[PDB]
Amino acid sequence: TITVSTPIKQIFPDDAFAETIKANLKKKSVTDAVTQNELNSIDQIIANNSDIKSVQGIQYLPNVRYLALGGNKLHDISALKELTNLGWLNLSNNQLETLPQGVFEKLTNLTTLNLSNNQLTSLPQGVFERLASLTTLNLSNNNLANLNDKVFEGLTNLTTLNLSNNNLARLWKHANPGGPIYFLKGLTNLTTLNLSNNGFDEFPKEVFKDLTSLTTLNLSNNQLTSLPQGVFERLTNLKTLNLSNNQLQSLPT
Repeated sequence: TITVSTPIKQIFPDDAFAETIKANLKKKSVTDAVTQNELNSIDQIIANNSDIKSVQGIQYLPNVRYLALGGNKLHDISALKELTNLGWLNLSNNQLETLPQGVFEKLTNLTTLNLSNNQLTSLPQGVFERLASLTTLNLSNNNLANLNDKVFEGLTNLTTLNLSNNNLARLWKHANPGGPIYFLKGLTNLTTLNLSNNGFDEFPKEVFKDLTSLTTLNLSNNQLTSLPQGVFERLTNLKTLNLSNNQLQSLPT
């Protein structure tokens, strides 16, 4: 919140981002003063591939609902902590190495979250615990190699989950310290799941035990040598199953 007319360049230190705000407010200069009212009028920002290094100042746009910041150079996103009306957030192709604890604790109206093509390697504890209106989550093309058991707990309305091109193979090996990690518990409404390109070479039967609404499963480009029995019996709504580029041989006898 601002209480007097203030220059845009002042609130929004980053040049690229300042110009963005300028354009959306239809101001001639980035030094033009603006009122909290004018900032309240902004309900979306679409700024892909805009070279934005920081979204500092975005704290003052309380009514943003649709935010597209893909293809920028964002390393920090803590300034979104309080945009509680956010419904769509695309942070793909940035340079996020990590997320703040509780950065999404408040974004309870969020329905789409795209974190793809970053360099995330792990996720904080309770990173998506509040997001109960979330339906789409894209974490593909990161370096995810570790997930906590309760990571996707409370995404009860999640319908699409994309985890391609990561490094989760280890999470599904009996020889894994603490056994396999059942990170898909309770995704009763999930319908599309993409686990391609993770070096999977085995997977227990219990992993997909809750995915009853599942219709599309991509396991292509992994290192699977065989599949277990009982999986298809559970996934009664499964229509598309991609197993290409694996090593499925007929069991040796």
